[PDB]
Amino acid sequence: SETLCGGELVDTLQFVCGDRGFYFSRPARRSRGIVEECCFRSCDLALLETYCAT
Amino acid sequence: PKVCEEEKKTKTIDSVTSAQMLQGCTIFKGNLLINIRRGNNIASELENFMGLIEVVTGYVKIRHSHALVSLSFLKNLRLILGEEQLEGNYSFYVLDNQNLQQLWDWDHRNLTIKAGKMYFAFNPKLCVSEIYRMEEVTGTKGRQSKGDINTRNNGERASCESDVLHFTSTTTSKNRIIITWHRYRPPDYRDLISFTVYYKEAPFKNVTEYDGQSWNMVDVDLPPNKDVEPGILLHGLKPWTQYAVYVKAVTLTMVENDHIRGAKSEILYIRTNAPKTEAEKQAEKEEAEYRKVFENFLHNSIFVPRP
Amino acid sequence: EICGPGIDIRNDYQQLKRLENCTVIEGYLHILLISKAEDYRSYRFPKLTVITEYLLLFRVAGLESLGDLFPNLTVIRGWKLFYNYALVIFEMTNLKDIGLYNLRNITRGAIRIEKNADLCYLSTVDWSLILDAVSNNYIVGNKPPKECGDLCPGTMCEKTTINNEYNYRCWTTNRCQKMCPSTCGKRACTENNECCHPECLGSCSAPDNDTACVACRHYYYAGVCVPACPPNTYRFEGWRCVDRDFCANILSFVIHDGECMQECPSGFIRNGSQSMYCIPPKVCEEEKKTKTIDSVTSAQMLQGCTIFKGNLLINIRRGNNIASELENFMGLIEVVTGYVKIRHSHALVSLSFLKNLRLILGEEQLEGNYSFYVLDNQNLQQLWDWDHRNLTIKAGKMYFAFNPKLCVSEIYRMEEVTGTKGRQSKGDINTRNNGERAS
Ligand SMILES: *[C@@H]1O[C@H](CO)[C@@H](O)[C@H](O)[C@H]1NC(C)=O
Ligand SMILES: *[C@@H]1O[C@H](CO)[C@@H](O)[C@H](O)[C@H]1NC(C)=O
Ligand SMILES: *[C@@H]1O[C@H](CO)[C@@H](O)[C@H](O)[C@H]1NC(C)=O
Ligand SMILES: *[C@@H]1O[C@H](CO)[C@@H](O)[C@H](O)[C@H]1NC(C)=O
Repeated sequence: SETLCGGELVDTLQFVCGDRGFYFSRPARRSRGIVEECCFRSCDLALLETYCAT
Repeated sequence: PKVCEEEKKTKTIDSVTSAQMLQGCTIFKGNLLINIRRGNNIASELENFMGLIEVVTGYVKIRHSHALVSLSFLKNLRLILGEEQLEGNYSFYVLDNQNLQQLWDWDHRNLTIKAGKMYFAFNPKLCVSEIYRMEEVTGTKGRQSKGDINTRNNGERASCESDVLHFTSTTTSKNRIIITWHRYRPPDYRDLISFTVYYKEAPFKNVTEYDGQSWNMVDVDLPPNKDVEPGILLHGLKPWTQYAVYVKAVTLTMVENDHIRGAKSEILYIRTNAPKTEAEKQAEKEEAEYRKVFENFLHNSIFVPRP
Repeated sequence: EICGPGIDIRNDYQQLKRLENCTVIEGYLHILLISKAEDYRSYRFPKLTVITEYLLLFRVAGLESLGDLFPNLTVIRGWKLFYNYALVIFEMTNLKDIGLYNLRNITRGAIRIEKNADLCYLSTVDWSLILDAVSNNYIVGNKPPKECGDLCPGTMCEKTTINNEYNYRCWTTNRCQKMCPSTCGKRACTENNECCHPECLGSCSAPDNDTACVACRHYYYAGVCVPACPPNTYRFEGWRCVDRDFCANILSFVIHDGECMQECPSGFIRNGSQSMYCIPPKVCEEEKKTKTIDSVTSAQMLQGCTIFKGNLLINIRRGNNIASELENFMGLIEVVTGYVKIRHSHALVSLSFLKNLRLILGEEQLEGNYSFYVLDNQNLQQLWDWDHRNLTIKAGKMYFAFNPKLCVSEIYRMEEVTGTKGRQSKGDINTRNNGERAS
């Protein structure tokens, strides 16, 4: 997949993160958007575990 | 054929009524101007009053002529003679033509320019990739140089390369057509907002999109099941008759310009067996224009990666 | 409890028990991605009554109605916003109806309620009673109009000219839009609709006792709503008054003009003689080269920046009066050191709000070396460049295109006061599309 952006982005994210759940912390933090990282630019389907808790 | 001499060095044409005098002129020993601001169906009648015009001894100028998407009404043209090569020594000149989509320059017809180069500016919808063909076919292959035909505004908003839609399946009756096409995924699936389907009665194949708009327009929306490739019912068509059909994708030509791709079918001809609205340009666009960006913001904000 | 600094809730309903003690949230609330959809009606939070910032719900796939969660949620002050919106309710794939039936004021932002697959009871509730400026609301794409059959019981309910309708108003099939009669005028009211103290916002446990308010239409202090903070008490986080015992003991602060604040504003600075002294510049940072601006949320990040050492983009598709806020955040910007660009900003009539902008240094440029650029601004009738006020471009070209309502004489007058003729073609500042339809 070259790019992913909409509902299918939150679906593929829920699929990869599964039941571990998403990480979140207060912006306290960097101003770089996942969408620029994976919809405009060519996305990496192995990165999107990096958003999940561990 | 008949030669015409006209009293001005240049006959301006402002209207059908002023073209009317040239009706049945074939060889026009003068310059021409076209300055056609507004008016209905005009191109259909200008082919009658001028389409036989094939040899222009002067220059030819077109200006402000926002009425004209297509030059197809100058059917046959063969010669422009350069006897009045302009400043820069130009003999064909089109300027500020804020709707010009298509020259006559097409597989069916060649041209000759005897002398005097070509000029183009502020033609926002005439793709800069189209004219490269026209200047070669006209024989002026390398006479022009960079600034003589600017690249900046000409065709600046035009969809100058389109993906191809495939007709997947077709069906017909003695008065109906049903037709389908592959699920066009644009690169970012929100970018598509709808499909437009055009059809017209076209008993001979010598047809193009730009035939004046005589194209019946149909608006059809992608069914929300992403497993269904789209299709339409076309109904109440003439029996025992050929119809022509083609499809253009509707896409948000913003954010990325030419990386918003645009898509078009080839033309399809069908023999049958023996409404439009004004504002939907925006009033639909609005509801993806101002929803896609909010989604992109929400996704940028809500997710944050671990270290 | 006065919870904070802000609540982000995701993954599971079982984390939601963190709300069991909160009654005011000094921050946003997020409820996100609760994909299990299962626990549903195991949870309640009647303690909660005011949210000082926006509320975001996203894909909470299990939930029928928020009135099961937040029956009393009475004010959403909106002191921060989420893309102009103070409430967002998005892709609630099972949400039938809002509830929130006690909700009685939204004190700043608009609403965006969108895509909700099953949401009845949209706009059968007078948003002009609950908030000003209904024209900023954006209710779109939900369950389409004819499919619901929105009702109140017996419909026998509280009513109004719902816009140019005349109808019963209904939060949900069980509950009217509980409303305080016009006899109250500007006042709120208690149960039995008796009009309360003019510092109450929303309901009130007893009539016209200042202690009785639920929430305060100006400030809260020591259990009483008050129109302004007492002597020696500082306004904090836009709803409560505090003293040095708090503001000194917020984790890494300063005090100024009776605000308690994270830093001294423009024209004031730390004096180390004592850390309270914001003694009489302010620089915004960068990380993207392109600090795009699109909403009050992205503009609020500039609030009181004097020197913006980056490049702007402006993109304001919608928003009836947003310039009134953008002046408040951005009008203090005297310098942009990069380029500037404007795009598709169909809401702007004028740059007037860029109040004190002096300079555009063009340290960084567009392709084509444009240090300023203006495209497709279908309503920008006016530049802020009235000759009273200077604007100096210290390098590089201008560009202008497709500004249909902007008279060329105006952009030429700018060419005069910027003195900047010797840098552009016919195209870059053309008549042939800029102002072509200007009245
Ligand atoms: C196309 O073919 C038809 C023959 O059916 C002919 O009458 C017509 O002149 C041709 N050209 C155009 C432009 O239709
Ligand atoms: C709520 O407050 C009570 C009383 O102090 C305490 O026992 C309980 O643990 C608190 N729970 C949470 C989640 O804060
Ligand atoms: C909400 O409260 C604010 C307080 O400033 C007020 O301006 C606004 O008009 C109120 N709206 C309603 C509907 O009470
Ligand atoms: C245009 O911008 C680039 C980068 O700032 C600069 O190096 C160049 O000298 C400028 N002038 C041109 C390209 O004429």
